[PDB]
Amino acid sequence: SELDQLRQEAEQLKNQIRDARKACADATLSQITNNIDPVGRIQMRTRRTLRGHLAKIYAMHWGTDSRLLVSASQDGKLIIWDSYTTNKVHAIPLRSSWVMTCAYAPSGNYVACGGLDNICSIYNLKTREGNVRVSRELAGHTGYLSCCRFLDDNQIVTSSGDTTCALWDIETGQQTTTFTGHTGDVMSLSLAPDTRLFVSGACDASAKLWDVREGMCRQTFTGHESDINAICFFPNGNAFATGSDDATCRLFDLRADQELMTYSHDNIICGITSVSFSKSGRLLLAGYDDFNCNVWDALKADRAGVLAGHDNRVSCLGVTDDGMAVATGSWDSFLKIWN
Amino acid sequence: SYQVITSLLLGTLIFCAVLGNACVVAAIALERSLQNVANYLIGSLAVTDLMVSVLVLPMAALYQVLNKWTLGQVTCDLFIALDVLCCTSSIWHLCAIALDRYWAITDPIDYVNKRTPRRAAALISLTWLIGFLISIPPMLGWRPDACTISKDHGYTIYSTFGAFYIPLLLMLVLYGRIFRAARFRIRKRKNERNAEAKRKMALARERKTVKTLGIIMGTFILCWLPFFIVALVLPFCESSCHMPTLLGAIINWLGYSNSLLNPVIYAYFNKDFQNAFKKI
Amino acid sequence: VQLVESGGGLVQPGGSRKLSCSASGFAFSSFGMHWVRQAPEKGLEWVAYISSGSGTIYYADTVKGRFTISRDDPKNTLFLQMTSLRSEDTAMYYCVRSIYYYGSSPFDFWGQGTTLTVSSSDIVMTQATSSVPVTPGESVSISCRSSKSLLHSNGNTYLYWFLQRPGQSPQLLIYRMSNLASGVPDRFSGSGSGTAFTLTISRLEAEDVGVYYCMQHLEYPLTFGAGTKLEL
Amino acid sequence: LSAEDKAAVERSKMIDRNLREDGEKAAKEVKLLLLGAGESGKNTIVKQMKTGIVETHFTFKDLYFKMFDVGAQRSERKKWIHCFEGVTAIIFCVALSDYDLVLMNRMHASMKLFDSICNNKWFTETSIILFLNKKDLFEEKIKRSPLTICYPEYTGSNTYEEAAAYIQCQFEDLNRRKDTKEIYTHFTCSTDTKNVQFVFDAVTDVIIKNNLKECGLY
Amino acid sequence: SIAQARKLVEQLKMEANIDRIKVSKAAADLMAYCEAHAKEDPLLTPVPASENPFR
Ligand SMILES: CC(C)CCC[C@@H](C)[C@H]1CC[C@H]2[C@@H]3CC=C4C[C@@H](O)CC[C@]4(C)[C@H]3CC[C@]12C
Ligand SMILES: CC(C)CCC[C@@H](C)[C@H]1CC[C@H]2[C@@H]3CC=C4C[C@@H](O)CC[C@]4(C)[C@H]3CC[C@]12C
Ligand SMILES: Cc1cnc(CNCC2(F)CCN(C(=O)c3ccc(F)c(Cl)c3)CC2)nc1
Repeated sequence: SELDQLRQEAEQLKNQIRDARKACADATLSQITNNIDPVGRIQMRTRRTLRGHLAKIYAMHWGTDSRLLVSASQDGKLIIWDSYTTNKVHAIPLRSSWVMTCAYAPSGNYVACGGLDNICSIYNLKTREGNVRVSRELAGHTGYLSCCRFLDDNQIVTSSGDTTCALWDIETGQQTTTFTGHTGDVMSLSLAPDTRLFVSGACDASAKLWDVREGMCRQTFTGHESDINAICFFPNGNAFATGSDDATCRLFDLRADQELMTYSHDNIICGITSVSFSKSGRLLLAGYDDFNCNVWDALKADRAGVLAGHDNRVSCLGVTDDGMAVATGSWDSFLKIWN
Repeated sequence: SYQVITSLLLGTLIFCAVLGNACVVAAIALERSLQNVANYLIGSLAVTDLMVSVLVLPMAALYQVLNKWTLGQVTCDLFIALDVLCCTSSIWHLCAIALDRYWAITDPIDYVNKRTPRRAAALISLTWLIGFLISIPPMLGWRPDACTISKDHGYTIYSTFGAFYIPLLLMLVLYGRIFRAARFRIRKRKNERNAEAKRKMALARERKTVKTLGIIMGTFILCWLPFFIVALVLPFCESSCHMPTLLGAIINWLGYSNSLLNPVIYAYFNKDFQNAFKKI
Repeated sequence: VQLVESGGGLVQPGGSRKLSCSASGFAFSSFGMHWVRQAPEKGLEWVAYISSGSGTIYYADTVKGRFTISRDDPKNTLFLQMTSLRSEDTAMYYCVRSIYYYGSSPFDFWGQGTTLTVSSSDIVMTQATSSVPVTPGESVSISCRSSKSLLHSNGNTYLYWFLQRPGQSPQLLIYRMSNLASGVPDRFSGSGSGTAFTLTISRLEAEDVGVYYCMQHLEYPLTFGAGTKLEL
Repeated sequence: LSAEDKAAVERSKMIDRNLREDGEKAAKEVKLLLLGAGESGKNTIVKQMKTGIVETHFTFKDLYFKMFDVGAQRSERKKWIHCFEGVTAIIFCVALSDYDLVLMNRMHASMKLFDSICNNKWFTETSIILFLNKKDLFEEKIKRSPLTICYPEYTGSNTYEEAAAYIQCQFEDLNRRKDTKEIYTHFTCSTDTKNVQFVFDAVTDVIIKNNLKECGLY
Repeated sequence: SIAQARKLVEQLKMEANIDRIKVSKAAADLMAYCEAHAKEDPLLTPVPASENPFR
């Protein structure tokens, strides 16, 4: 019965990690940020409404130019929008309409999408022909594609419902690295600003820190009570925020290896579909099932604002790299740019 | 005096009719979950009843309060034509809604494959075309401090049959076939209790269909049938039939009350409309 | 990606011709197509534009009413119907594909062209300098003057640079001023502001020899500069 | 708007048009979510109708059906079952010759999957076309193996008719919210050749009753 | 089994040998990043309609 002895050692190691986290827990982030001036009530207003999706929008991603954004809808369309002019730049017909993630390449030359087809499809936005075409179909995940994020034009990291994340060489189409260790469906990804490591939240109510080059889970963060649907790094890359089904957002520090705040209101019971940070990181914008985005003071756990204006579940949201705008997509087939 | 009392009663009737129809149109235009062919027809009926309640009911109420047509004869003919057009179009929107429901219930393949908002627009255009074809001839020639509808016997037949009696037979037939289809779909220890619950639910559904068709057809008939019976028999009564002014006015305003009640029957009883009003 | 022009030839004045553009290798229906003509010894002149979906059409004031532009999207063909050909229509007609979205590269590909030898408020691009003498490996700057500020209130400056290499169709170098076109070496650079622009070549070669044309894309009379030739 | 801005707006309008016709074309398709246990016989159901998820398309009596098979999605279903929220109907395949089998009992697993799908928060009004497969093999096994193995409280005849009716009732009593949805149970084995007709009948019934519910007649 | 339990034990051990700063230092670092970039956050400090490209 060597299983018991190994399980005993694993339990002892878990206790050691818990004690190490508790020893560093000298002062919660709330205690330190009592003296900081609380930004009372930000009033973000819908600047644009992106209409043209005919089903539930499941994912959006901003371009690095902070003007172009891709959106994924179950109508089988990957639409690229000019958010300034509201114009649609591209409407990409998806081979599988069951898309639930979309990424935009940091170069802007590619978008990725995927979902229940278990394929991460890479689309060449900039062809000699005037059409967007599938440049690559990344097969190898055995569950649905829940998130994808480009490292560059040739590296993309994908999370899946097969409980694993994968690093793909797009030119070869092969899984360069597989990130195993999650026991539940991995729902969200967030690349660190340096893209040398990323966090993934899964349905085992845990967020894991993965080194892209090493392929190892450097840290595991367990503070949520239900499935983690959303994850987002802090702008400096030393912390990340999660969004779970327990109506709670949490901020986990990488270096402290511990959770720093819980962003939960007793009047909120719906799960979080998407989290994102403003450019400075002081605001944590979270999309919810109660149809609206809540803006949180990331440093004080204060509900600084509400982005109400969607008639269905806010499935996705991202802040532009310049931080000028937040676009929230929702199940009511509408994308709204706020500011 | 009674002038102020009747003015207030007609004014609140007009105000609530305008409010109801404009609220239905607003719920259509604002709510995203209400843009569909059935609700396009319902909101077009609300638009037609709003045109009634705005361009017609103030004039009818002014003529009822003043007891005379102090305006001109040309504007009398204009407003009578507008009356006939708008009310005929409202009755034929009732018919178009009935036809759309009949096609939805008896032709699901058409409902999926061929039913588009272009058919709603075609039905609305047909209702307004029938209203024009009924309301224009009295101005073209089918024809003293009073404003009435052309009492020509040929025009009496043409206007009453084409605006109410053909619509009445059409919707009676359509809703009878809808009733037959609804009954077909409804009728079509632990096991005994489950079968008893199934029978109870089927009987509740049958009572629901009876209540719904009763509400629709009863409001339509009890509102417009008195008006069109008097509008058919009075032109053919040389001197035997004298219409009392009180009874004549109540009969006249029953159809206007139909314009009031159509949003209640077709929108405010609806689940999705009522939800959209709870969301605004 | 190739555009092949058909038509042209000797025409008696007052006649009629149809120019045909057999487009292949790209999504023709999604590109707004242009006709840009070039007289046998003079510079480029934009003739007609038909947008994607045919919903928007423009003609040069010298051909409006007189010319008709049309596209056959199922057949991937662009047409220029010409009636009453004056001697001023004696030019090589180029079909140019141009696509318009945010960040697109209009005028990126040009057809080979067919010569048409007819028998015998517009913004003014000015290239006063012409036929510069250059030595390979040495930098050169080509100036461009505009009669109006090409910089739009949206932030874009609509100046285009083309290279008419000898015996070859024009080739887009820089599309929206300081925007290098795909396939162009990163030694051409675009610069300027408002009405004055420069196209600088960092270290030219023998392949850089040709005529360099401006173009405004701010309104739709599309006007070119009288191209500045380069010669060793 | 500049000339290029106007042409970009025109391109966006063409994209809007194409999205409109694509949505109009997609609205005329009856969406079906196909579920089961994989070995339940949904494969022969697919064959009669004709990794990731499989979309099977067929037309019957001028209705075009899009049937989505999600059996290959071995991931947690709560995270993607809402994708099929607006589905016209659910086609649930259950092998009748699974009562005496084990993966727990196969028919108990089918029963709990059916209960979860039927009473799912996203399918409160979506009717279920319940296919009971392997009726002939169910005969051949009910002749020898009693149904009491799966249902100890059966207390009934071990003949095909009574046993199959009991299984159908056991599946249909998992249907809570019996007012908002209906179960269309069909008995097939591998050669019924009326399964597409049954699905057409069930879907047309669902459409007709939805239309009646819109009008207050159901 | 042996393999899964051994891998989990190894992963837990490797995550245990981590140099953790104090949550005081972590919170101070996040707060300092927040003041150091509060002027670069258009959402925190709404930019005027002239500098806002969404208007
Ligand atoms: C001007 C106003 C008062 C006219 C209003 C007419 C209304 C109140 C009357 C006229 C006909 C009546 C309906 C006649 C038939 C039935 C079917 C029965 O199973 C339920 C009652 C029900 C549904 C009645 C409801 C009330 C009803 C619709
Ligand atoms: C709520 C609605 C549907 C109920 C029905 C309202 C209608 C039928 C009733 C309510 C008030 C009534 C009016 C009250 C006042 C007068 C003045 C009298 O000299 C002639 C009848 C007349 C003009 C009545 C016409 C009919 C009338 C408008
Ligand atoms: C075919 C057909 C025939 N009739 C109808 C409805 N007609 C109702 C009235 F008879 C009610 C009583 N009237 C008025 O009090 C009146 C007086 C002056 C006016 F300027 C106006 Cl606008 C109205 C006349 C009109 N619809 C279709």
